[PDB]
Amino acid sequence: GLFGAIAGFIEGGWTGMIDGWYGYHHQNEQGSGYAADQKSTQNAIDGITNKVNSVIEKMNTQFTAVGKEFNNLERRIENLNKKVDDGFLDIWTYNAELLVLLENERTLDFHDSNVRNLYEKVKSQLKNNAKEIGNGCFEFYHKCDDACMESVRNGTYDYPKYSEESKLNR
Amino acid sequence: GLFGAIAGFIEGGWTGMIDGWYGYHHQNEQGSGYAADQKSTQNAIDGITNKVNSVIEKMNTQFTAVGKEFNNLERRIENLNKKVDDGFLDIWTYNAELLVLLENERTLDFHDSNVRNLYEKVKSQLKNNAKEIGNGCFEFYHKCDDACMESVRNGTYDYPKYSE
Amino acid sequence: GLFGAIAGFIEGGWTGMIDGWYGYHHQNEQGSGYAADQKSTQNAIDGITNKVNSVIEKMNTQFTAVGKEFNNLERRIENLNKKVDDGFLDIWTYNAELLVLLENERTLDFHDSNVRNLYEKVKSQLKNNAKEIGNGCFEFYHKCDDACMESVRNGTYDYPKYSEE
Amino acid sequence: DTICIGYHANNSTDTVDTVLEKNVTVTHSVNLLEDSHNGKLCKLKGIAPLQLGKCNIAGWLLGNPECDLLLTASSWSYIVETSNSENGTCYPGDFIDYEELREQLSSVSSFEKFEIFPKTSSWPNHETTKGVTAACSYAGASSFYRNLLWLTKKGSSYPKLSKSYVNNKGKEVLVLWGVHHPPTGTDQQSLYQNADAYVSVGSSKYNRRFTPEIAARPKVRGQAGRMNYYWTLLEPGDTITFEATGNLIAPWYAFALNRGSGSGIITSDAPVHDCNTKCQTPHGAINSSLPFQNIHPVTIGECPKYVRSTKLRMATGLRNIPAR
Amino acid sequence: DTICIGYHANNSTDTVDTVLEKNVTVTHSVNLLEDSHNGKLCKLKGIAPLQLGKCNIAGWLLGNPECDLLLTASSWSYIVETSNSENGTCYPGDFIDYEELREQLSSVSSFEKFEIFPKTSSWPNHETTKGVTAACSYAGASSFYRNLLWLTKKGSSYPKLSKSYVNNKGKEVLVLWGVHHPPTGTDQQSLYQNADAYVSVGSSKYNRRFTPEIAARPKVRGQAGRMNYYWTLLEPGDTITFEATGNLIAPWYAFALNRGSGSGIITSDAPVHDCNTKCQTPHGAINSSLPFQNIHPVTIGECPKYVRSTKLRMATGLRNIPAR
Amino acid sequence: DTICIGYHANNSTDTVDTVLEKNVTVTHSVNLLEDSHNGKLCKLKGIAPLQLGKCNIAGWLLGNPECDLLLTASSWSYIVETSNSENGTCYPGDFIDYEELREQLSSVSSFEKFEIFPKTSSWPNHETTKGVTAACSYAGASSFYRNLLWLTKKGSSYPKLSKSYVNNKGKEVLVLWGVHHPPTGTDQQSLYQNADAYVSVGSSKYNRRFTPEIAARPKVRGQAGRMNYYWTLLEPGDTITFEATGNLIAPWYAFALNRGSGSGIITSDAPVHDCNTKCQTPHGAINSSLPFQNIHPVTIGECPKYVRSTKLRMATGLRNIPAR
Ligand SMILES: *[C@@H]1O[C@H](CO)[C@@H](O[C@@H]2O[C@H](CO)[C@@H](O)[C@H](O)[C@H]2NC(C)=O)[C@H](O)[C@H]1NC(C)=O
Ligand SMILES: *[C@@H]1O[C@H](CO)[C@@H](O[C@@H]2O[C@H](CO)[C@@H](O)[C@H](O)[C@H]2NC(C)=O)[C@H](O)[C@H]1NC(C)=O
Ligand SMILES: *[C@@H]1O[C@H](CO)[C@@H](O[C@@H]2O[C@H](CO)[C@@H](O)[C@H](O)[C@H]2NC(C)=O)[C@H](O)[C@H]1NC(C)=O
Repeated sequence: GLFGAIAGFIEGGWTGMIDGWYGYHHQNEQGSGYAADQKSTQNAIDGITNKVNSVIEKMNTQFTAVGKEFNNLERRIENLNKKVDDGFLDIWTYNAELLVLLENERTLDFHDSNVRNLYEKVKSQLKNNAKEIGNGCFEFYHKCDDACMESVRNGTYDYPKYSEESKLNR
Repeated sequence: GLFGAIAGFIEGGWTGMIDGWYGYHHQNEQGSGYAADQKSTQNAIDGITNKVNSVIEKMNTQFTAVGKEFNNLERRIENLNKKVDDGFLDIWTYNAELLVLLENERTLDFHDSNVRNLYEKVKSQLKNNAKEIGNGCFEFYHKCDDACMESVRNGTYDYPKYSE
Repeated sequence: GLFGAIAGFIEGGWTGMIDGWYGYHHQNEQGSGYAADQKSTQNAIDGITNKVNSVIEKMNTQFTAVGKEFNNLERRIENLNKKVDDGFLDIWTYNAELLVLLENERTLDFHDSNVRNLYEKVKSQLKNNAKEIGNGCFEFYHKCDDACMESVRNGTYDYPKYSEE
Repeated sequence: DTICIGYHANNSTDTVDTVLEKNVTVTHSVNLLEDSHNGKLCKLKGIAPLQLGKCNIAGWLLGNPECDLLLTASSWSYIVETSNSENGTCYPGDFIDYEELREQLSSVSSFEKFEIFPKTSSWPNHETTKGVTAACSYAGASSFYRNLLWLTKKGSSYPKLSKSYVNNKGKEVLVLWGVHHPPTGTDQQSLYQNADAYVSVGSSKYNRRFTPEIAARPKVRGQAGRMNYYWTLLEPGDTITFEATGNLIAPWYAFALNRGSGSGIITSDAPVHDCNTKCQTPHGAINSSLPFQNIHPVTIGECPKYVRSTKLRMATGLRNIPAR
Repeated sequence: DTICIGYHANNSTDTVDTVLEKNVTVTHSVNLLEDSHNGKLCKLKGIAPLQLGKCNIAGWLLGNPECDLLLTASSWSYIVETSNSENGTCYPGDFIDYEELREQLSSVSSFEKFEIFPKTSSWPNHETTKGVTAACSYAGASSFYRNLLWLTKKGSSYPKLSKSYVNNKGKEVLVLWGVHHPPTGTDQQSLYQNADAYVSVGSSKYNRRFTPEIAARPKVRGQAGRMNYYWTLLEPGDTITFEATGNLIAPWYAFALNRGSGSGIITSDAPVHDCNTKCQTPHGAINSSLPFQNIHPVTIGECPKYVRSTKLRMATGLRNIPAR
Repeated sequence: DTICIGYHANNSTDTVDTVLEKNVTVTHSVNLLEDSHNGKLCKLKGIAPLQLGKCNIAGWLLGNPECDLLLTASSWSYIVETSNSENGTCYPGDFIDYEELREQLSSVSSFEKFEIFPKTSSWPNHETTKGVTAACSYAGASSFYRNLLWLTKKGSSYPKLSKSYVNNKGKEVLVLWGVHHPPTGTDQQSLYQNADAYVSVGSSKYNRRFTPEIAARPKVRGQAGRMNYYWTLLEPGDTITFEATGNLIAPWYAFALNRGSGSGIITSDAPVHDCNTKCQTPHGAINSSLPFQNIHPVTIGECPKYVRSTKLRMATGLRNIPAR
């Protein structure tokens, strides 16, 4: 999208990862599987939860609102009263609909940013020790087992450990 | 630039490419020339067109709106009426001008994002087969002809690689 | 961070750099020290200054606004007049607070984008002549002195290269 | 050996709208627009609404014969008129400041009705019987308002009357009355006997004088005569004095008012049901925590902001792309 | 061999504003603010507006001598008053509920003027001639309204007059009239011949009895007396009865009204032309599909929302950098 | 060797709110909400406000005996009523169109008070002394308004009076008067001596006749009679004529008015001080160039837009991360 990650360089999503919004699918000698990223999924939940609450806060509930009557000699006053009701209605409908459209654009771009940022967090951990394929996948040069995989989706990947990579890298 | 592309790492625009908003240049043994990217130019046109139509949608046209008269003993009511008119006018003027400012910022950043994304789609297509100069240019290693150039501005590149 | 620079791949900021918003730290054989980037700090100051002035422009000051009295047979008009005051007040309180919330989001992202762009301007200047560590740092291969440092934070680097790699 | 980075997806067919694109299916979303009501007029804080039925406020407060069910009314959460509330002013005339009275009633939660000027004791020198009309008929016979007393002359004499009431209650007392306007002078004298009558009503803040407006008019419900209806709010401790030499439709029953906020009058043909709510509308009740609703502008209690919108769905998840 | 990614540019000098930066030349943009009108008052749905000229609403409806051009009027799309519309009430006095009457006319699209009480037929025992005043002079000679009839005593006799009208028009009928208040009792006798007179008016919802207030006041247009003007909307099938022993300015011509929405009263010195539009303003007509305009707050038909803005340009293209 | 890119930080503890996150410590920020006032009622453009004290508008303009400090008043930047402004109408009655009068005074910056009808010169055939009452006492003795004159019969004779005033002031002239309404016909005779009296007031655009409404109302400040107060704005060159055979509370002093915009009436218990401002509220004065204030909705001068917000701080710097 606005950040070329979602529906971009990562063409599609995963109906298979049900633990969260963003995550990994690592494939191993031990096997395959999906795993959601808590750290980044929770910050997205905290922010979106906060966005929705902020919107509701600005829109105060409406209290007792009844109509007024007017006699046949108060048409000007009756029309003034109607103009105000219709006026205030035009404005709150406008604001409500318009605020949603705008924040909907923002929210979708918020997720897009989060995927891009997660991808680039991993990419800068691995560097040489893997090659970027395309669909947001990293092909390892040095072989990462279940335990090693967990250090990548954990922010504790160890580069140096891995010039084995420099061997398979050619 | 919010995405550092337009007026950023691509210093200027081309008066020469007149087919669309985003595109390529390409210098070859067969010759030079410009070519606009249909895919990306179209989506921006569909999106911007939609933004404009949505703005116009929220602003409902004003119907018959005349003024009222009041006698000399109706100054309070006349002032209420006037407070209402001036009031709604302050708000709509505010909403109108303010929506445009904000959306204009979004639109310029939208384009900026569209160029940045196009450049990176190519960069990840070529990889070793080209080096990144500046001004979002790609100097080929494997020397590409007009038929190959069209595979790039196509997303169907192909990879045959040496060096370099 | 919407652009992952601030509080992102550059974990923290420098209480030591007091000249501007964005800048460099060099570290050389001749010594360390901070240095703010005029070009990019000014543009941010121009943009933000203009943003704050633009918000204040849309909020016209309030002139004389007193209240009205009504007799005990004018409750409907008194309530009309009160519905109008409370109504407009509801809307302006909404507009003011809501405009700030939104722009505040944009402003933090604006700075973020600035840091991210400044970083990538240097990255494309150096290329081979340095390796990307973390925290937006560049470890030079060709070893650069205070005089060459100033060419980097200046947009004029110029690539006498020879790869110890 | 590899690891891939990606995002969530599901069978969700929820769609939202953005500025650049419409109908964007997303994984998670919340609806902000309540569009479901109850179809029923419910209680509010346990207290039931007062149904006027085929009566309006005028009929209820004056005591129009067709409104005798309402004679019991004492407390309510809000008031309901229907599309058939046309039994009010049965003797033709103007209800002065009637809309203002309806506004007052909107902040009234209950009252105690009481006989202000008892019919059998208050009028020794005037005739209290006989004060009926075909235009207020009931059970096939001529009748009159229950809360009002049409005084006429005791055989050939209408002595000047003077009756006062002190407000010994703890609250406002709503006093109503009327002045009669015959079509001719002949009539003015067959009823009153003074051809130059006046009605004088005064308290500490009210002072008004009414002279009969004799004129030739069409018949309305069989009557060329007319009746204007009046009301005032008598403050605690204050005194109201009625003075007249003819034409006074005297007060019979008054109302001691209890103020309260959060009430009002609505128009609805919805049925009342034994149920409770915190948000009532002419169409039905609303049980929602949503910020908006498109059901009705008219509201009573604690309700979501009304809005014209048909759809207000805000996105929480991301774009949904199953790509099977 | 190279390939470069780039963006579009052109010679466009259009500038938009952003929150961070003003005057940002862009490649494409639309103007949302219509500021171009017609300088002409045009027809609306084929039907031309009604110019009142030097006359205002009061003059047009009463039949002020200076407004004989409007006697023909029957249908219009809206009503125009100018800066020189001062010919309304030629004989000094109060036009009761005048502002409300204007409001009523704002939703009237046409009417059929008719002789409600024919000047020659309706007043056998009274004097229909001789009812003119220097304050309503025309052609240099004393005259009076064309729609009202100033009745006077027929040879030192002014018998009680009674005259009813039944509305069999299927529409509302607007009935205007007046009550005259002489400066001296001497004038009262010489006009009516009864020293103590009265006017009475009564319909199904109207009922009043006017009594001449005889006093000396500053001469206005040479007249120390006053004349008060009254109106009422007589509903279908209803009857209006007039009775008087003097001081009645009788209704001569009345108006059978036709209701319609979208009409109004504006003030404009712009010329009416054989032109047609869907949006009219006091400055001129507007032909536009834009969402906004800064021409005028007052609007008739379908118009863009008014706004104080001087400029509302929304960018569609990208920042324009030719970099030649 | 190395070179690192980074951002600024400091010891700032300023926080702002965003839609995604609250309390985000930033490096730089500006406050947009003014919440500091002066606690004082200052002058506007050098000119001091008019403090009414225990008096209200009615007491000031009529000249209630407890408002003698206000006789001197002539110019003001704005008008102030306090929580103890109850001394106004001392003789019980209605001040007709009082709220409308208040609205008029809101656009008045100054006036020249004058003796429109000199007490000792204007009434040769009427009694100008003796027009006092215990309901308007002062210094333990019965007194009366300073700007009005209570005319009474001169020894069993109350001749028809006629008094005119031509407005040669080039300004509007505010004229106040009253019509007295005794409790009994005996009181009517002892005061006026004509049983059937009348008061008549007329200008170029004003015309009204008053007759005594005699009846007994509850005593207010000891009085069972009522006095109704009236005003009118006499236009330049225009003439007002008073005519009466009793019950006239004649004008004594009137006011030539000077219009001006930006003035008004406020309710405040804050003390006036030798001080100058451009923005005044009932709480106190404001010296700010901020766009918003949450101090008070009522304003006089040039002020920041009022808003319910507690906090409006707009971020200018970036997210603050010292990371020591
Ligand atoms: C109560 O209301 C009913 C219906 O609104 C009145 O009935 C109408 O009376 C008029 C006049 O007699 C008739 O022309 C209509 O045909 C009647 N309509 C119906 C539906 O019956 C009734 O007279 C009112 N009664 C009282 C006492 O107010
Ligand atoms: C029609 O309007 C004109 C303009 O107001 C009237 O002319 C004025 O008449 C008064 C009274 O005689 C004069 O004092 C003014 O000098 C006149 N003004 C102008 C501009 O000429 C005219 O009398 C009105 N005629 C009718 C029948 O209403
Ligand atoms: C001015 O106002 C004061 C207070 O409103 C009046 O004094 C009150 O008068 C009432 C009625 O007589 C008494 O019951 C109260 O006890 C008095 N209160 C106080 C605090 O004195 C005073 O009479 C008024 N004077 C004038 C001339 O209007």
